[PDB]
Amino acid sequence: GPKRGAKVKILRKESYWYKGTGSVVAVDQDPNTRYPVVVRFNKVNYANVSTNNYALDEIQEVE
Amino acid sequence: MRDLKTYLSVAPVVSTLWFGALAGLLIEINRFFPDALIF
Amino acid sequence: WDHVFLGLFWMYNSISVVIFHFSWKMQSDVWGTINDQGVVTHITAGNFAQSSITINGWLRDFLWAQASQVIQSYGSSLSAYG
Amino acid sequence: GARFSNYEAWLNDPTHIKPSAQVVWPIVGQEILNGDVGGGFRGIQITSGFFQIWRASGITSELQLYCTAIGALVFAGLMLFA
Amino acid sequence: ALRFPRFSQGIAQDPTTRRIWFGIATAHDFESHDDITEGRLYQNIFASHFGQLAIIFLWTSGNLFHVAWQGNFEAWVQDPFHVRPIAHAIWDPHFGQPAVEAFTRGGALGPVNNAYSGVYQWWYTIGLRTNEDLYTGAIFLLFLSFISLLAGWLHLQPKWKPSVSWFKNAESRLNHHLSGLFGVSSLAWAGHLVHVAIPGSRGEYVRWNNFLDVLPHPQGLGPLLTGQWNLYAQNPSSSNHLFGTTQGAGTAILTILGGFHPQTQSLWLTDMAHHHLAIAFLFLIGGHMYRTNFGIGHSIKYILEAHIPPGGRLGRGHKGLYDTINNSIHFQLGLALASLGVITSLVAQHMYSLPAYAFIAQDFTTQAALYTHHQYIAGFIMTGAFAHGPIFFIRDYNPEQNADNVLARMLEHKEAIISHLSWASLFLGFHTLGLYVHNDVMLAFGTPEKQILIEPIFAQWIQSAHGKTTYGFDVLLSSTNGPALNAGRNIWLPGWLNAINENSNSLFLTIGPGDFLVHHAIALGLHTTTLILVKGALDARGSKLMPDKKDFGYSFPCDGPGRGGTCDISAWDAFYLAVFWMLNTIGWVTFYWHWKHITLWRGNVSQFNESSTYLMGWLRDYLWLNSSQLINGYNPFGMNSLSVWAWMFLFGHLVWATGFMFLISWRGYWQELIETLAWAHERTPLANLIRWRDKPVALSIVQARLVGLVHFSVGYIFTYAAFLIASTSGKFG
Amino acid sequence: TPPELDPNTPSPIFGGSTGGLLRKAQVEEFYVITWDSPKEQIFEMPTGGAAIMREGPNLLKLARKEQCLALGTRLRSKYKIKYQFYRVFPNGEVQYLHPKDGVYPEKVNAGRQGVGQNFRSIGKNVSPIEVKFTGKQPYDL
Amino acid sequence: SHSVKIYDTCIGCTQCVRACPTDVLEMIPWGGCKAKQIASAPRTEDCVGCKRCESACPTDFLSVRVYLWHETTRSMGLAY
Amino acid sequence: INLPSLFVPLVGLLFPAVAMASLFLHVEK
Amino acid sequence: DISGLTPCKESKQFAKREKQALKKLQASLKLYADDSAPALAIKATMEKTKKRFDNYGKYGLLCGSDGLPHLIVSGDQRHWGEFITPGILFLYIAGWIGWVGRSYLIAIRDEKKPTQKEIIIDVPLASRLLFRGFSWPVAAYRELLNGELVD
Ligand code: CLA
Ligand code: CLA
Ligand code: CLA
Ligand code: CLA
Ligand code: CLA
Ligand SMILES: CC1=C(/C=C/C(C)=C/C=C/C(C)=C/C=C/C=C(C)/C=C/C=C(C)/C=C/C2=C(C)CCCC2(C)C)C(C)(C)CCC1
Ligand code: SF4
Repeated sequence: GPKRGAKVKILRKESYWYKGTGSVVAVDQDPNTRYPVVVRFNKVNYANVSTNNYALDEIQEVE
Repeated sequence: MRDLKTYLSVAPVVSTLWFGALAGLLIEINRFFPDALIF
Repeated sequence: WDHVFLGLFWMYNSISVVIFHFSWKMQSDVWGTINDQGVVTHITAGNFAQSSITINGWLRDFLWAQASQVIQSYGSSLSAYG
Repeated sequence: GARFSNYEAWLNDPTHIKPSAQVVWPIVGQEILNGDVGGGFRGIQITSGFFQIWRASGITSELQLYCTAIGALVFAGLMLFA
Repeated sequence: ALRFPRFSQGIAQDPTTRRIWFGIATAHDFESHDDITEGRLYQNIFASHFGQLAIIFLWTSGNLFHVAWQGNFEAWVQDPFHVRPIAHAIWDPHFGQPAVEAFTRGGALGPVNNAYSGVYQWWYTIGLRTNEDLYTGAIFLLFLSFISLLAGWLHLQPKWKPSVSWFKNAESRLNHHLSGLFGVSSLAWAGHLVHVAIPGSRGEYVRWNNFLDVLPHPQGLGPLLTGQWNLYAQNPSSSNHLFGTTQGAGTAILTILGGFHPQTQSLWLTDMAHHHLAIAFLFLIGGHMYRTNFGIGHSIKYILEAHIPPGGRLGRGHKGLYDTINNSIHFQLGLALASLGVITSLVAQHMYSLPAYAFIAQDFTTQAALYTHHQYIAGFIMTGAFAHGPIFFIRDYNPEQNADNVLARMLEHKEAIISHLSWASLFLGFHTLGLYVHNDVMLAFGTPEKQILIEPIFAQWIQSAHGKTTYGFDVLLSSTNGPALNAGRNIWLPGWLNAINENSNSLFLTIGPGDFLVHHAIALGLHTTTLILVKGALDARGSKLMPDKKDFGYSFPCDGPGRGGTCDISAWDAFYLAVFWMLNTIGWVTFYWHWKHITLWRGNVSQFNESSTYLMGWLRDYLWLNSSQLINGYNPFGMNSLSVWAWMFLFGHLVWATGFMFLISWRGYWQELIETLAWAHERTPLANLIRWRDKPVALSIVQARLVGLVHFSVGYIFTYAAFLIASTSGKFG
Repeated sequence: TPPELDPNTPSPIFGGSTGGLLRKAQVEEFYVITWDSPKEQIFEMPTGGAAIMREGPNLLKLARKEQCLALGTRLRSKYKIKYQFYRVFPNGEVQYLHPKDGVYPEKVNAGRQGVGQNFRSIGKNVSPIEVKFTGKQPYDL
Repeated sequence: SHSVKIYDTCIGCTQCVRACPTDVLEMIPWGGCKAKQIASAPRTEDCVGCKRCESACPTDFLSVRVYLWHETTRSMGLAY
Repeated sequence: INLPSLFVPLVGLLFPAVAMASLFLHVEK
Repeated sequence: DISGLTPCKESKQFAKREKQALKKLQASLKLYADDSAPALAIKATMEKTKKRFDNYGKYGLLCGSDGLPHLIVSGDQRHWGEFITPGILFLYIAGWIGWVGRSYLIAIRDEKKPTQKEIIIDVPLASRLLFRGFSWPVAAYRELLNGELVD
């Protein structure tokens, strides 16, 4: 997966930050974890949350 | 004093002063060049 | 809080009909000019007793009739009220 | 009531002078709001009822109104400080 | 389901009063009933259409029957200018003597109502002359009603049930409707105008018992097949022709004269005949375009699939649209309603300016009634079009099968569309309100010369190009040396130019700054209403606040107080909000029309021209003035024939405000209140012996929105109708 | 593990209100909540008013399950006391409701089988057209 | 009754369960998340549809979803 | 005026009574 | 003239409006001592009024049958002051405001707490970005061609 602190684009359609960018905090190495990629964002969502878990196919490392 | 200046830079105070200045300007302009319908 | 919210509308309603009551009653049966020998001419000539008994009476003899001053106040000192 | 009114004139003739204690500046045509309230004065007719209070209190001059104004301002200062 | 509603056991198992309400409210939403299929859907829709037709025919027959039985149709055809058309008699045992005396108008021997539907002018124009004609037409339409019901029942039966495939045969239905329903009907109507209407206007009584014995033309049928069609236009009616009489009558049957018959102030019957004939031909030729069972013709699927521009600026173009339309009845209903709404407004706009009925347009109240009627109908129809729009987007739209086409691409840049609609509305609002308020302040301060009065140069220029000479722009049809003017100088231009420069009719009325302002108000209305509706349609499947909205359907209460709060988030709610803006918009347009026309008919357009530039003018000189007679329908001194409209005026106000009740206060309050009432009932002796079978509950959130909107709309319509009719008929212009 | 038995224990001290049971308790269903209090003490009634819970076993009949979990929540949160509640039908039958398996649902406990759990993210639900003319919803898959 | 669903984006914070006023949800063992637990809705017959659970859920998008469905005397919150 | 005295109370009083009673029984079943 | 209108300097109703206005003002003026403040005020209103009508006549305004100035916005070169010019001026000022605001928002976008400087204005920064608006067409035109205007 992507490194820690990596700038990634959100591919999950139902996400508040969909088509936007966030920063990787940590990736769970447990292969049973369905959404390992922990991401933190610059702006909060409608639930006042600034962090969310995603899968490997839901992030796109860009720069 | 720095805190007071910071307060004077807050949104509502800034708006009161800015729109106050604008109101004054438009008033004086409309006093010197009154009844303007053209230009 | 939402009950305060609805209660506000109803308070507005009540007070509105109260002040309308006062206005019409005063202009109709109390206020007005007085002629010599004691002849009293009221502002709306005592129509209350016969007019305020239908909604149409309030619609026409109160609201419609008395809104005249406000709606033609333009071009005068009362224009701010229009 | 002391500086921008027709109070003394009103004292001279309360029955045929309209109480006024607000005057507007002459810009953008709002000067029209200064109407003929009587007493050789042009302004906005007030409906607060201050003139009748002042007459009831025995006030006759604008000077006394000025003094009461100063007193009230002082009291404002005192309440704020308090 | 074991109880009502039988089409939904989900609602049927509801122990509360809701069960009833929703039962009534979801009765026609076939797609959401239990155990439904495409077949049952189409078949029920078909039968329902037959039912609707039957209701229409029965309604019309009722109108004909009542005019014939209780009206003064004959007295009217003898003197259309000085007779008020009777709609029907009235028998109300609640009436007092003054009411009975007051409502006895016309030549009636009792209380009646005066028709403002304008059926008299219509029926008289097309050929009806006696009560007997009306009776026979009523019987015939009753027969059509029975036939339609019979057809619904028939096609519901297993022998006559059509398959879904048949319903999906688009090309055939298009061919048949274009050629037959549009073409043959219009040709046949031209037939009626030629055989009955035109002779009737010339003073010739032509009916079924003699129409085979009478020549519609002196040398009939020859010139048609000869190609000497011009002979049918040889001598039209004279300019001093009197309608219904032989005096001044010609013999032509098909002309393009233009303008109005000077006496009746309406279009020429020969012009209308030629019109219907011509369009009948265009329809008939156009009806042979699509392929059926004869090896020739176009394939709509292929046509759509071929219209994709190389370069990909429209993606895959229209590929797949055939199926996504032909499979989704909601898409079809959206297109249908959109077009129907547009042409309904078109009907209003063309019928007020170019009346086709004899001695209408002299009837001011009828004209106003008709315009307002059709404009409100058009409004509702439009909102509905935009309502079945998103139902498609939710229930039917298949994203994968529409990959990269115009529709999917439409959903792609939805934010752009919505934001630009928002900009347009915002601009128009700021500046129209701004200019109005400016002018009002100028009027207040006694300086109307400082008003900002923008002249409608563009529309005036269009009028000039159309041949109006008031603004003196001298363009095209107003320019004496223009080729456009020379082209039809010897055809329709005489009558037309004569009509467009006769400033006593409504053909291209003269316009000033007031017209500019109110037109921009109308622009604001259209743009904003479309903002609500379009935004509601595009976000019907989801948004960032609710990405899975499609999983909840077209209508739902909300998504909860979480995430900041989600009230009025469904597409249905978007519609519901849009209705207010439609009512507002049509309010403005009908206000405009009615005021301008009342000032026209009164003989002082300067009233409108000066007062419409500021909103105090609309309030005082339009609303406040024209209610004088209305509010005096009944008073402490007595009553007259306007008491109905005063009572209806107040009725509308009341219903409107009750609407406000349902719209402002929401559910929980009422639910708890009702709980205390339930306790009250269970603890009150004697009354204890009586108990409910359906638990009393407060109306639902959505139900509340609907009921509120309904009271609001009804109040709106009834109030404005009462004002319109009373103000207009109280003076008759 | 076997659920708790439901005997006839004394009810809290209360003067009675108008927020108690109605006909629903007689014809449909009512509810019963039991708890064990260290002492006599005042508590606010879910149906309005103040009552006194006795020391030892207490049994209170309410009209709704929500009232039961509300009162119980106030008990565990304020008075640090464990509670249980059951549903009761007119025929006499009693159904043990809460806590179902002896452990509060907030904390995990082995033995519970999943109900209504979709092993897929919420955005991957099929469009309504995929389930047209079926009895299925996009979230039932 | 109303319908309540749990999706695998659940991180087992248990916030929804302790938010329900009618005891509808519960936590069961799971391996898909670090918390070793996932939500579940075995008692939706007692569900009123208030959506406090959805307002308590931290995930984006929601891992608990309430689809208001067939209306019963329990779901209407009636006490009569 | 003859027929209206028959049909008006028929449609205004009898018909809605019959219809409301019928619909009531239907919906309550 | 344009749209069948008549020039205000040649309009009879325009003049009659001026007449009635001045006469109303004088009719009100009759009740006050000539040296008093109300008199000077009403007289000031009269002079301002006639100066207004005279200026409108001089400006080449067209009047309707109402006797009021109507505006020509078609682009007609005899009336560019009736919409075109003040329109250009407006667009210039609005562009100034928007461009300055944009500059300010961009300037604080990359910071620890951007929202802070949105509720508490950085007056030094604002004063620095204030005059940049003077050249907003040039600045925006170049950013348009460069690709720094959109993303
Ligand atoms: C071509 C015409 C047409 C057809 C065939 C349909 C068909 C449908 N519509 Mg659509 N729609 C239309 C036009 C049409 N509509 C128009 C013109 C509008 C704008 C108003 C809409 C706006 C609309 C919405 C918002 C919705 C529909 C829905 C539906 C579906 C269910 C309808 C139902 O069961 O209601 C049941 C019938 C009622 C509840 C009674 C209707 C009577 C109303 C409330 C007014 C009655 C007031 C009365 C006149 C007052 C008396 C006055 C007196 C006291 C003086 C059905 C497929 C629904 C749907 O299923 O979408 C998925 C839905 O939610 N339509
Ligand atoms: C007369 C009452 C009224 C007014 C003025 C509005 C105005 C508006 N509505 Mg509508 N709305 C109304 C009733 C009203 N609504 C009702 C009854 C409903 C049914 C619930 C709706 C439902 C509705 C929907 C669904 C939508 C709107 C939208 C809009 C905006 C449309 C764009 C526009 O014209 O911008 C022009 C702006 C105005 C007309 C507002 C006036 C702004 C003033 C003049 C400027 C400030 C003046 C002054 C400086 C303020 C001093 C105040 C002081 C205390 C500081 C506009 C703000 C749409 C929208 O938001 O689009 C962007 C939209 O989608 N409304
Ligand atoms: C003007 C429209 C309107 C009307 C008619 C009502 C009526 C009512 N509201 Mg109100 N309400 C309104 C606007 C209105 N509201 C608005 C805008 C809001 C938002 C603030 C509210 C918010 C609100 C609250 C918070 C409350 C009410 C309550 C009430 C009820 C008070 C009890 C009562 O007097 O019953 C008597 C009924 C009337 C006075 C209505 C007219 C009765 C007619 C004349 C009888 C007709 C005879 C017969 C039925 C005709 C049938 C014919 C048919 C068969 C063909 C009453 C039904 C209160 C309530 O429910 O207390 C019990 C209450 O607490 N409303
Ligand atoms: C369809 C449109 C229509 C409408 C709106 C009216 C309206 C009226 N009729 Mg008329 N009527 C009609 C058609 C219509 N009629 C037809 C086609 C006939 C010939 C049979 C009659 C024969 C008739 C007589 C003899 C009288 C009236 C009278 C009246 C007035 C009082 C109502 C009444 O008692 O009539 C009753 C109507 C009937 C008995 C005939 C209708 C039967 C049809 C076939 C079925 C209608 C079912 C209907 C659509 C269901 C709607 C309700 C449902 C949606 C819940 C009222 C103005 C009375 C009057 O004029 O008083 C001044 C009166 O005395 N009507
Ligand atoms: C739309 C149909 C309709 C019709 C035809 C009537 C007719 C009548 N109403 Mg009205 N009414 C109606 C709807 C209608 N109503 C509605 C919707 C409301 C609520 C808004 C009212 C509210 C109302 C009131 C408050 C009163 C009336 C009264 C009347 C009577 C007029 C007064 C009179 O002098 O008669 C003379 C009447 C008599 C000499 C006595 C009548 C005795 C009747 C005919 C015996 C019938 C018995 C029979 C079993 C009825 C069963 C019918 C049922 C099975 C369908 C008249 C019979 C007045 C009344 O009833 O007076 C007694 C009266 O006070 N009405
Ligand atoms: C939502 C939705 C929908 C709907 C939509 C809508 C509803 C729309 C509307 C629309 C509309 C409503 C449109 C309109 C249009 C119009 C037009 C397009 C017009 C045109 C015109 C013209 C073209 C003309 C021209 C002319 C002139 C002007 C003059 C002279 C003559 C002539 C002819 C030349 C659908 C279902 C689809 C699907 C999807 C979803
Ligand atoms: S909706 Fe309210 S009740 Fe139904 S589950 Fe979520 S929280 Fe528990």
